[PDB]
Amino acid sequence: MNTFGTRLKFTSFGESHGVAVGCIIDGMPAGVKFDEEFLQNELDKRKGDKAQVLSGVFEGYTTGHPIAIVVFSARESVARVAGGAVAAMLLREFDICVQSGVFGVGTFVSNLKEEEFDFEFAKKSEIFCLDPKLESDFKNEILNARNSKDSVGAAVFTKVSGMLIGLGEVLYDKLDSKLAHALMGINAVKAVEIGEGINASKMRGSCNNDALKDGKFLSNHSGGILGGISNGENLILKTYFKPTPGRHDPCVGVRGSVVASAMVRLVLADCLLLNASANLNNLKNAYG
Amino acid sequence: MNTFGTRLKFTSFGESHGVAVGCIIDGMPAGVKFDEEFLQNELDKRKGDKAQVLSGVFEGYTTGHPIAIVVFSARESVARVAGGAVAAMLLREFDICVQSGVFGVGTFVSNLKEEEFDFEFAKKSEIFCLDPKLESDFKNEILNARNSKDSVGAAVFTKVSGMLIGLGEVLYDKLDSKLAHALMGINAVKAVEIGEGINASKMRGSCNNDALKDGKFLSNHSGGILGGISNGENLILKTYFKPTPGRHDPCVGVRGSVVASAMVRLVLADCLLLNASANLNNLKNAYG
Amino acid sequence: MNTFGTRLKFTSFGESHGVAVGCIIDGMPAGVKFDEEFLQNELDKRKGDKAQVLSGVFEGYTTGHPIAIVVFSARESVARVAGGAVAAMLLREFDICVQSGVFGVGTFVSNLKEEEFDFEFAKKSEIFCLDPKLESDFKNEILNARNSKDSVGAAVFTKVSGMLIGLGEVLYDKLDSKLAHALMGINAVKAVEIGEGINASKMRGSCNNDALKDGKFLSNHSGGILGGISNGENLILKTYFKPTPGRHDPCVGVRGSVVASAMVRLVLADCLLLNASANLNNLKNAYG
Amino acid sequence: MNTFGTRLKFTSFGESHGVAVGCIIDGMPAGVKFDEEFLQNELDKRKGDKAQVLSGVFEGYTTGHPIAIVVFSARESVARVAGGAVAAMLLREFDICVQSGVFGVGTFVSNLKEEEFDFEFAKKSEIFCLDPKLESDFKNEILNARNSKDSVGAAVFTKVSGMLIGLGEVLYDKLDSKLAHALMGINAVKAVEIGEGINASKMRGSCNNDALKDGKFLSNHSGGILGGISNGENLILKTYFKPTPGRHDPCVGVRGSVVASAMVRLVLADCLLLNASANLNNLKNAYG
Repeated sequence: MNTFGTRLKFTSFGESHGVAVGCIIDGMPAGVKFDEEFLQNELDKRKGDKAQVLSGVFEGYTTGHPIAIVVFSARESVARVAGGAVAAMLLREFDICVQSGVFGVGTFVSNLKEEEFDFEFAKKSEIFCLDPKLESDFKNEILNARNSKDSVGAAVFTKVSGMLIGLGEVLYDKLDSKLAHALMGINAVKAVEIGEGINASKMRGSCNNDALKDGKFLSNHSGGILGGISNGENLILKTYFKPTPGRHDPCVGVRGSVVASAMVRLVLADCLLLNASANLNNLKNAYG
Repeated sequence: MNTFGTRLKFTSFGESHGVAVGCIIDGMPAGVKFDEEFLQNELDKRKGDKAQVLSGVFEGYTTGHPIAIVVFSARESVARVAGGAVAAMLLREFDICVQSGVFGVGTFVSNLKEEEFDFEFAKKSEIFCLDPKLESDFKNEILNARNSKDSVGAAVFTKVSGMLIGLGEVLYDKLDSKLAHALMGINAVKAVEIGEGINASKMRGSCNNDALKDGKFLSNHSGGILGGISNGENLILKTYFKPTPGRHDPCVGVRGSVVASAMVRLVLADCLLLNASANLNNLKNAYG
Repeated sequence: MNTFGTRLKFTSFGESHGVAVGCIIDGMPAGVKFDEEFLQNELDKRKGDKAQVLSGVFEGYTTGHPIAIVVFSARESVARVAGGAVAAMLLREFDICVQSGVFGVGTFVSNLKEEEFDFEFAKKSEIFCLDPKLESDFKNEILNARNSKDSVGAAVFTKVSGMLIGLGEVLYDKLDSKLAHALMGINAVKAVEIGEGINASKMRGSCNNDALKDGKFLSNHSGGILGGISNGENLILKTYFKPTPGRHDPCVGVRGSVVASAMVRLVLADCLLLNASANLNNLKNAYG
Repeated sequence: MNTFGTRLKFTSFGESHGVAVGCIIDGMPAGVKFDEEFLQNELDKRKGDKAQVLSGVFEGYTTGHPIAIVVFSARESVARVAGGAVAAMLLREFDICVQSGVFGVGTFVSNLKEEEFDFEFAKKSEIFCLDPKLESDFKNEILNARNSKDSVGAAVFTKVSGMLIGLGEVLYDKLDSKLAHALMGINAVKAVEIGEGINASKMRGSCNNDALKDGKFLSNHSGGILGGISNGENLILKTYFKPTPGRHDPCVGVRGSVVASAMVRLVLADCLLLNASANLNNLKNAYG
């Protein structure tokens, strides 16, 4: 299957000889400011090949029809990114921001606070480092791994802000499930964490519990998901990449962070449409 | 959505007042020895309410039609187990065995080898302990957490043996994806690992690489999945449960281990059918 | 597969011994006046066994969760009706009305105008006759077919009024497609017509063309669908039943008309939800 | 949605400016003699632009991966044909043949027997005529309709031979349903018949009943489908096209016959894969 998503179906098709890859995003609502720049830029982040929008858009706005795109087994990575880009366009309309970066490389793992990683620094970093104190070690560790004609794993951090509430189809299409599915699906990924993650297993209810009783939530141990639906809080997702199975990629977890973003994008933009008609009020409003 | 799976769709429906829950397994091939005992027994493992097969079976064998079952928001847990039971029946026909147990409770986390946990001991344990040296600490930790009117997290280990090769639909329905989706979807789950897991991120290619060149695979760092498809090796899956949000459940990760099994069951029995027609030879054989 | 629909999934499960059948409607928006009477009444139309709503509703309104129902291979017919009933509840909120009746029995086929069949008479008729001038012939034809220990076919007419515009997912989930799929799927059905039907094949563009240029549409040859999406006009659907393969059913096309309604109901209530997020404006409105 | 099918998903993407269209066939089993000629020829039948296979094939055989193809809102018709072509390749391996032709144009409707239409003549006809006695009238009727700057409807006949038994997922994915859905979905289609069709409604059980008791079936009133699953007999499908809404197309039902074939192809090749794992025996055989 080369298609992904319930309502916002993403499909990537290959092309032997690797001349170019391509994706199809179906399900995008009409009337969306199509920033073909933000698209082209995102594609430059991975392994950093121009994207050519074939349809679904006219006069700078989405038509509401399938948006075909071609960029010059295939290397799906390129497609996953294009598609995610497009989905971020619908996410911006709701001020939902998804960003990721490398916080661990080899035996070097930043021991900072989740909401303490420097995304500003990440954007300007050649490796998307989130801890400026270890940015030199990651590079060295990677370079060392390269020259040695070897590879090294990496730990990615994906944070999502401006989260709405109720995103996620409870029971068998929960936001964490979908996220886990899209992230584990990424090449080289061998583990996925949401919030406290593995550590939540070693805690007690009295320490993991996130209460509010008043305004918003106090603590965010949950990672931004409760019962499989988003609670409004930021999204704390961690994707761990194994070492790639100078040339080749001594640390694919770097390029992988860019893909982990695209995937989390597609999912969220997918739940966003799925949860549209979850309320009769919404529905009447939808039909005037 | 209360339905799950591509070809082997599992569906659970609730019943207010909690009188009883129910599930529907559609997609099961006809002619399968229906061990209604193995079903009833599995249901006794969780929180340890009789299962009443409504259809899909006749004269001890599956008819090939939807197998309705009723057991006395609902408590899906019971349903997920019934359904998984049924799927294990199809898995037995291929000698695929799925088993799980608790290896960590609170700050007590067994530091044994994956293929070293005692499943024999697990079966006889009231808490499915996989490390007999910590079985007393888990109990104590749980009891302590109970009396304190509090809860505690837990780390589950799911091992699958007799694995076939090629199970898993590459690209967007990979065996790890599906597994991650079904496991993260479980209540209280906040992390999922496959094989080396988070640790693979701190390794180097030269240490994670699983080679063979001759007979089977040497090392099993991959956890039994490569490229999203099973490679034959056992399945190393780890599900981390957070503390439940004497009465109540001071450690739902115990009951959760029973569910983590059912879910991994449904998935595997699902890929098993999906990968049926992946080869023209198979197909001709299928149609004589 | 016992599930039906894209967003509004209908699922019917059987029960050997025919003690009772059951259905599950998942996807229904929360906050919908649940008229359990209209449900119970519709069930009395077919072959004219009480319906017991198990969930999805609380205090007279839909919760937004799967609505389980049980009524006392199975006889799906009963389920299809229950499910359709529930879907009509969501359709009423938009004043979409779906009604059907028998207009042909055996060699007796009413030659009246589409928008001329008497639905008022149909409701009061024991056979849902739409042409009061042939109501005696249908009965006789049926009775004759009964006593003869034989069966007879029938032609059903389903009209849908208060149609919204844009219902239907263009390309491969068009409103006519879905309708054709749900109707042909009905037992005994061997033909399906939309509007002019077979006759449109013998016409010329200059006679089939439905223009407007001003207010609404002039003629309704299209049957209420253009390009696979509804245009606002009424829906003209015709389902032809073959003779059943005193006892037994000498003319199942009568009971079948009741089912043809339920099915057209499910579909429309399904496109209604699918077309919710087709517009960014709608979406923003949906999320306030 | 631009994707079609349960297991054999067909997807067509457009390209503004109409430079070219494209389709993706995912789900095709590996190891299938890819006759890129039969593909290119079929494309020449519609409106009678070279097809360029992008992937899914290597060394003349299908790899088992998505088969991308590009041919120079879009005009889906071209894509539907390419895709159907590919599916016929899998159908040939089971000697399932699907052929269609025009049997009615305007007020001229061949009154021959179903199994009496000349397909040999059809192949050589510029309009796929199935009744050589009316081939001059259809042409004239079409020409007349052209010069008049008008259009005319048409009646298509699709026959499928070498039918296997059991093709079709009972309940909500029956072979007739799928067929009705794929055919009604075609542009200009307003009616669909299976076997006796509308006429079966005017018959009596004693005349429609198809018995055997010995070898194969005696009569074929059913059209080759019973209970929603194929019974082995040929497939009798009729698709009625309305008049197109010298230039333009005065009778799109001609080109439409070529598409009605492709669609019936995709469906059958889809049920063929779906019904693979319907039997445990088949399954064991599939896995050796």
